[PDB]
Amino acid sequence: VKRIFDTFPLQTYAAQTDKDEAVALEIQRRSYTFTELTVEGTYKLGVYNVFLEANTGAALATDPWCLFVQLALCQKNGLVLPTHSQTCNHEMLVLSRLSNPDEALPILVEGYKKRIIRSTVAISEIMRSRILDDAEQLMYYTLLDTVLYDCWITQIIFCASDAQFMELYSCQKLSGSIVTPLDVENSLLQKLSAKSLKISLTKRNKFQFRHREIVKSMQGVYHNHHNSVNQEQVLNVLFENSKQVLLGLKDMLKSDGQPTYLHLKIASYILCITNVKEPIKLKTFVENECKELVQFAQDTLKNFVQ
Amino acid sequence: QYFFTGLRADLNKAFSMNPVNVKTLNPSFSEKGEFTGVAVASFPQLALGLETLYSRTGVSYLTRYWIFSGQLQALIASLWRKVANVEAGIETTLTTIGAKYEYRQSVYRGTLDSNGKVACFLERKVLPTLSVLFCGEIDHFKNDTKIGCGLQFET
Amino acid sequence: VKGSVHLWGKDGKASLISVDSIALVWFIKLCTSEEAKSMVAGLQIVFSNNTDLSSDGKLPVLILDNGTKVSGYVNIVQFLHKNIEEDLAIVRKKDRLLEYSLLNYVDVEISRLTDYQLFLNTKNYNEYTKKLFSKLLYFPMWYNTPLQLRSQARENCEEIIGQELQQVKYNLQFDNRLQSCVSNWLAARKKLDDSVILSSDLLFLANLYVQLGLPDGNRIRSKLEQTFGSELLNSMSNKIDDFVHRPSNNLEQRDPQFREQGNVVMSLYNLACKY
Amino acid sequence: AGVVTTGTDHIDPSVLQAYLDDTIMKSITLGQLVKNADVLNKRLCQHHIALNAVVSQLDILPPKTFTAKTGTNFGNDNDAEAYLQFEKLIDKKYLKLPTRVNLEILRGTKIHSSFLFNSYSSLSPQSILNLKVFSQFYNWNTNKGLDIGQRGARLSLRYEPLFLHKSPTLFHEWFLETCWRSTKICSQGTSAPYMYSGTMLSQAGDQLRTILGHTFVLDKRDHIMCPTKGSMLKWSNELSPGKHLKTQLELNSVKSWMNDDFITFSTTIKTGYLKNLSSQQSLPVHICDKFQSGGPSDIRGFQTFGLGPRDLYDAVGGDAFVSYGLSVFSRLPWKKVEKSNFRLHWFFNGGKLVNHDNTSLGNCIGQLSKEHSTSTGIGLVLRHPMARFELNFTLPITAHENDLIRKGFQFGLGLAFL
Repeated sequence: VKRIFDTFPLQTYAAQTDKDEAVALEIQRRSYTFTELTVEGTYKLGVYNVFLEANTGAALATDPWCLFVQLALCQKNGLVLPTHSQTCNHEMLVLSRLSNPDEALPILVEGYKKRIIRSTVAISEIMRSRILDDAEQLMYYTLLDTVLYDCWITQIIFCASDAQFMELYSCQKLSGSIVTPLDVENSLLQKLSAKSLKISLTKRNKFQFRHREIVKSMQGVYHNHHNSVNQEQVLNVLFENSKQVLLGLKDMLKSDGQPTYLHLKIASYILCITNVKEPIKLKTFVENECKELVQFAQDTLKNFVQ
Repeated sequence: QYFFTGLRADLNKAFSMNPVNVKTLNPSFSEKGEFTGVAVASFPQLALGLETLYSRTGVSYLTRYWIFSGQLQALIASLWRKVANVEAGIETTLTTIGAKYEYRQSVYRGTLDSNGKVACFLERKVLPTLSVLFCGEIDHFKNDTKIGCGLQFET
Repeated sequence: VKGSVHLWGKDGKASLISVDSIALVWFIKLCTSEEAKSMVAGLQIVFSNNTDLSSDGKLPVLILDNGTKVSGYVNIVQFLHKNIEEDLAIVRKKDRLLEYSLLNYVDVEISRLTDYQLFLNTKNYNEYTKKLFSKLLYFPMWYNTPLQLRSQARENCEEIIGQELQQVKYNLQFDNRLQSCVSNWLAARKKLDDSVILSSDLLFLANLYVQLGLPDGNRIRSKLEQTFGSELLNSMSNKIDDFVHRPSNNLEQRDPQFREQGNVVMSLYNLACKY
Repeated sequence: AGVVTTGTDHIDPSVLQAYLDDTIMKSITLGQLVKNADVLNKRLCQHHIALNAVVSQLDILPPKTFTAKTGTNFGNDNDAEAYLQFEKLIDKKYLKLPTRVNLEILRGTKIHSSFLFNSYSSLSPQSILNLKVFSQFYNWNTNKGLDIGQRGARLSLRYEPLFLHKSPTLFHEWFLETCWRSTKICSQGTSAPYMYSGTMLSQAGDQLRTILGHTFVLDKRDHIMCPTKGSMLKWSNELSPGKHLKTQLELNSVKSWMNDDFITFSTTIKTGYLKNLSSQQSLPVHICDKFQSGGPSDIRGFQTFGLGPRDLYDAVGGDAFVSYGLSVFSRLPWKKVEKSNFRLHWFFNGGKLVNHDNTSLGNCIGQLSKEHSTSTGIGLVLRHPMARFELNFTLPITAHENDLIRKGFQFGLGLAFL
């Protein structure tokens, strides 16, 4: 009887090859190919969005963490940054935040049939074990990930408008000009789904644990005058701290070859500050005072372009 | 007139919104087969028997006849005394007392183990249509107030 | 500058449940230098024990004459150094970043583990810590602030830390985490001057003063001496009790007014102002 | 010879005249009147106006007015939880009509929030406006498969003629639904290639969607869950304007040949077609809008989401499908277990699920008649009026090599089986 049980598929056909053609055009719209292998040795970096850099024309990612992992992959594997004008290259995907159970996103999607997903926490621990033998560079790396990161997140959640936030942290379509009834309901996503994307951003680097009070005042309908002045004091001390980090970092840019992991983290905060089109007091400060930091972050990038 | 000093699944079943006896709290199954649940069996001039148990995601005996209980697994003994319309009762596990108040339109109860376990189950029926349920779980030593409230209206 | 530093202690000292307050009383005591009093002159240490004066719920607050509240030890110390040698020195212009980086590393990596020992370790929280909030707050709120701080530390320590085999697994990965973190701090501190006391040394030594001052503190003193020897633990502990046994002449202390006490009337008003 | 109402203050006397003049009036004195009372007897109980529906009196009993079910739950870990629901029948005074507002709310602080709202207004004896404002969260493939959340409203309208040309139940149902839908992958990286293909990472995100509907059902079966004769036909349309167009058709036919329905022979046919109306194949159709096959409530002898094309291991639906199924039931011949709803059940299912490349209806029916994924098996069923237990033992006759086979025992529970 058990012998008869093993043979009961009396025919098994070939797998199935018909594909949704509209899906495979959307993945082609969001993929950015890392230039310069088999089918399984290729990873895919999932980022938040992609901005076109004005100078080198490369397709950089819009978060200071997504751009740091992208430059650290270009250095470890000897790649070139993708071109904003898109044979089994690697890739860079524009994903949503919701392609994880963690809802935070740079991720890494390695391989095809044995496909392993490295989350944000697993990536940020991989990139932290590369500097762990130097005890001093671990100090500055913890500083840029805590003091400068908390300043940048608060300027982009609170000080910038929702048209500025969803430009940087969403894969939805940009507004442009509302001429179509499609564009009315595309504009209605960035008004409806703005606060829900802002909330998932504040769960990435334990920002919800260092700043429990200004994240609790986010998830609400009406914020009163008392929460608006407590938040104004927290943001203002996060910014005065962050001027001191940026002013002290100007002495630490002496490079002698390929850039270390701290120089790829300084250069990834400056490149996503100076992409913000609004005067959010970080772009005002970096464009005016830290002119030597803007020039350093362009010099760091142009060993990853072609 | 049976209850097991029923604090379990009667006052911790009231702290969530959820979704020969044969007792079963069978949640659901799979498309292959699973239980997710409970199965209880049992077995004269006294009230006795022998039970089983199986859970997923225990064999003992019975002796009952004021009413005293009994249970000897791989062991529980309890009692329930009748006093007026206000009641009493003690139990032990190998150790808490019972405070049943079955008086009409205000049927509540509480218990207290010789530990930091204080569980009061207030249940007020102040109108013939509506009902209130206060579920106190004041654990003083483990410092948690696991209280719950409730209401039920109908016109 | 003119303000009122609000802390967590009672009577004459900071409480052991907050290593940012013990490091801040030591900071203000150790300002004896000419230019290091200039940033402490008129600070008015108040032991208010109520968190509802803070901008973020933590209680080293510097409420400074305007509502300009700076909270936490690292933000206060960086504020006072902006408004500018034995016993507390001011770092050089060339070393303000490394000394800020060592403050931040103790605040996020080492103060996480003292937060674990003060509310997670079941021997310390039961015998010592849960009985310590009875004498800092008032009668109705003896019961929520220890459980809230215990809940905040569990989310902060679940990522590297977590029935006899269950608990001794936790004390092995804690001890691997503390030994890794103190070695990172000691190798990075040894880039500045060594014979001098900085603001980042007072926050590290206030973590040892709490972790070796708990009922489970005897294991850690044996475990730290297995890595760093006795010749450093007997050098650190001799700098700690030097700070505990210092005169309080530099503190310009105060009593909390009837706006800062955390009474039942003055915490239902501050609860009502949050909505 | 005359009709008398008794009670009937929970509504309006003039709008009840619309119900009475339809079926009870213009009824030839004893021609249709015994059934014409029985038509209104079943109509006002489904309009929620009569809880417990010569001389012909109208025994109408009002349902309720409030059913509030509030209640909180603290846990002192900041684990507060609250919930509220009430099936309030708003009084006929001050709107005009029989209306039935509902307000399920559930706020949890470590669970997602629910906001079901409904308002069933009764326009005519044969019309129901149902406005449904919702905010819900459910799991799509499995508990650790995919996390879908839906905010938005839904206007709707039923229409069931109580008098026909030819009890054949017939109704049309239009709707109009605006919905902001968030799709989240909640599968872990430990279960590594499941829900982590290139077309499941791409479906995650938010979208806003307006849809227009239609549904025509013509049910002539003598029972809706335990039938023994007669057919069915259900035709569903959807239109998200400028995005897609969806059409399902479902047939059914039940027939019996023995004395007390001892041998019951069923036959189901389903088919579908989904078009992409979206400006040269941009704007892909969402994965929760495409057709899925397999499982117990579908082609049996496969797992749920067990047929169709796949990317790595994820069933990614199809733009067109066909399905069928036979069934014989035998009514338990063990000399007295009979007259009960427990049949010995032999089935034969099958079907095909296909992405049709959006060119023509010529190539699509060429794809659907080529390599079906059939199965068979013998099992025992239970056919309650409100449920259907099924325990089969299935065998897959033919399949594809990457189907989720599940060749063994299978437990099926639901209402609709094919």
